[PDB]
Amino acid sequence: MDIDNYRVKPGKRVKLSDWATNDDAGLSKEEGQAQTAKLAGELAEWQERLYAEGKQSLLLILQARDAAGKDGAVKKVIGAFNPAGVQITSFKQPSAEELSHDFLWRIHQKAPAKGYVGVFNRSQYEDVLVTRVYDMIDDKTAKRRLEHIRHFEELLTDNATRIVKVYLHISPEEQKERLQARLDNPGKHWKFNPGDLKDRSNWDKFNDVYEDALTTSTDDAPWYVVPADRKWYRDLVLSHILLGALKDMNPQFPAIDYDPSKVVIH
Amino acid sequence: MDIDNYRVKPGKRVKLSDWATNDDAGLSKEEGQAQTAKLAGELAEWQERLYAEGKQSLLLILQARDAAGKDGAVKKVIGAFNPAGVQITSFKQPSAEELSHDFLWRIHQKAPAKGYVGVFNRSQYEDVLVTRVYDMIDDKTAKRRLEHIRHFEELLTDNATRIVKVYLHISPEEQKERLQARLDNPGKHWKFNPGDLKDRSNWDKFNDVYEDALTTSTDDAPWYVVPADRKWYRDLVLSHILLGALKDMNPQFPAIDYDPSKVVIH
Ligand SMILES: Nc1ncnc2c1ncn2[C@@H]1O[C@H](COP(=O)(O)OP(=O)(O)OP(=O)(O)O)[C@@H](O)[C@H]1O
Ligand SMILES: Nc1ncnc2c1ncn2[C@@H]1O[C@H](COP(=O)(O)OP(=O)(O)OP(=O)(O)O)[C@@H](O)[C@H]1O
Ligand SMILES: Nc1ncnc2c1ncn2[C@@H]1O[C@H](COP(=O)(O)OP(=O)(O)OP(=O)(O)O)[C@@H](O)[C@H]1O
Ligand SMILES: Nc1ncnc2c1ncn2[C@@H]1O[C@H](COP(=O)(O)OP(=O)(O)OP(=O)(O)O)[C@@H](O)[C@H]1O
Ligand SMILES: Nc1ncnc2c1ncn2[C@@H]1O[C@H](COP(=O)(O)OP(=O)(O)O)[C@@H](O)[C@H]1O
Ligand SMILES: [Mg+2]
Ligand SMILES: [Mg+2]
Repeated sequence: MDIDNYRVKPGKRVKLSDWATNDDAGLSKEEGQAQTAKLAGELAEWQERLYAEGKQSLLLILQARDAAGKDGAVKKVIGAFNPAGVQITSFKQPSAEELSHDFLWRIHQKAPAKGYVGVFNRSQYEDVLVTRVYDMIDDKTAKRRLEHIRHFEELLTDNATRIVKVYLHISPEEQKERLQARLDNPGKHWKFNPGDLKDRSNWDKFNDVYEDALTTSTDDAPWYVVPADRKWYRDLVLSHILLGALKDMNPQFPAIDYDPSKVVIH
Repeated sequence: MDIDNYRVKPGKRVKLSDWATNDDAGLSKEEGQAQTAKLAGELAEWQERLYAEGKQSLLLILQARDAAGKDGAVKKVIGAFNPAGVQITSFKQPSAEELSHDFLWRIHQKAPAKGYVGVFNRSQYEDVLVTRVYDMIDDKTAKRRLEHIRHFEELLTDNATRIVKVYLHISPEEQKERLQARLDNPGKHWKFNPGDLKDRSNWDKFNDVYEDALTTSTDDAPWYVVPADRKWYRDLVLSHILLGALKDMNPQFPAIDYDPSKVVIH
């Protein structure tokens, strides 16, 4: 498996219909789940080093259509970290107070502190996604917002916040099956809403604006297009992406001023 | 396994030396962990109902000496919940801004919203624990702070915030072994701190101030004294305490405004 094949290279426009939704890297589900469990132990150790060092941060941004696995990826993969070192924000419809500020005001508030992992389940990119499809903003505004988003990510990068953006890529048939499973389950009815159907009738428009959003992929702030039809494969790929980032960040335990083997506990 | 025997009944003062630190209810680690795994599924389901209902909240407060298992309890038990529905705060030494306010200002800010589980890893009780042992405040101030804490918990209860306070109870010998394991393990040296030895020399003074703090136990805002020398037993007992609270709160899925069998997904 080469996860760099899922990275959007800078300057290369994405045509999503040419990107796989259903990869398995030749692995069975059981092999994939076992590898994910092993990576979870490494994710925990590297995140503990990140916290103890207190010099850098990691920001994971998740965007995806409804039912494409944002909630599941956070549970399964972000669940590998110590929850004391993680701040997860699920960005919903802007409140009245948030709308009275610039669109990055509420986003910047949640940028992670030194030593922490930040996770945006939805993010600044919502302001150039649904808002474009339903004509809440026009193209001129959307282009300007994408520029402001690039500048914001450059600001965080220079603050030693390592940025990873992940689009979970599922097929329309797979989304239909997952949405049907919500309708069928009385304990999941509360998660099906009329907007689900409206967004499906705008599937191709959403492709267009997601492909515009993916143009912010840079070497410092990459987008990944993760094939997510197989939930276990989504979790495996995301685990690799996050572990590669942490290993590259290479946090170190701080120096200590004593010899641990000589400490006497009474 | 009668969890209510660990509850501090109102007005019944605790003498911690008479409470066991190392119960196992006749279970092994394998047996206890299998029960905890089955309770985790039930915790996830009841927390999803709490969130979907959006009317009530759950607040878990943890206090314990260093190495007594706050971090582990949060990972193992709170990890059963969907992290999208949980807010964990690890309260550290008050900042200059926090000290310029009353002691409950920073605590009140983190009280949970409707639909959420809040976890205070340390809490308002720190202001009547370490502060008393080292004479940062006197008895008169400490008694007044305990009254304000009582009043604060009453305010949250009346807001349908279900309060559970948990003291993790370990023996001095157990703490010594766990601290030694930090000294012995290169990946854990960073968690050994000079305060560890100073507080041990003040073990009995801390018993006194914890027993005073435990007097805020009420039917509405109970303290539990959990035998925590066995880490798996700590997790089993805490799982029961939280599941009992959620089942009693009895959150209901909300009514929906459509017929799921009549929805047609194209
Ligand atoms: N800046 C924004 N402008 C408009 N809508 C936004 C913005 N940020 C988030 N939203 C919307 O808020 C809603 C949150 O809905 P909810 O928490 O119920 O999840 P959801 O419907 O399952 O979302 P998703 O479609 O991403 O899976 C989503 O429809 C999302 O598109
Ligand atoms: N158990 C839960 N506790 C708290 N919030 C939850 C829970 N289940 C779902 N939610 C929230 O309800 C909304 C709808 O859930 P949904 O399953 O669509 O999640 P999601 O994060 O949008 O993922 P997906 O990409 O699969 O749609 C989201 O805002 C999610 O955060
Ligand atoms: N209100 C408060 N006043 C003074 N000290 C406080 C207060 N709240 C928290 N603290 C202290 O902040 C410190 C946080 O330290 P740290 O995060 O390293 O954890 P720790 O040393 O493992 O804590 P613990 O002894 O609770 O296990 C603790 O020593 C705690 O007692
Ligand atoms: N992997 C981690 N990521 C983030 N914060 C961590 C991590 N490990 C420990 N911490 C924090 O560092 C401090 C010391 O850790 P420690 O293991 O003593 O935890 P704790 O919550 O105090 O538990 P205990 O009751 O066992 O002392 C605490 O503030 C803890 O929350
Ligand atoms: N698990 C326990 N371990 C040790 N002592 C306890 C425990 N539970 C209660 N006690 C002590 O026993 C005495 C009476 O407790 P109480 O809560 O009235 O018992 P119950 O309600 O079960 O009859 C008090 O001194 C109390 O501190
Ligand atoms: Mg969704
Ligand atoms: Mg500690």
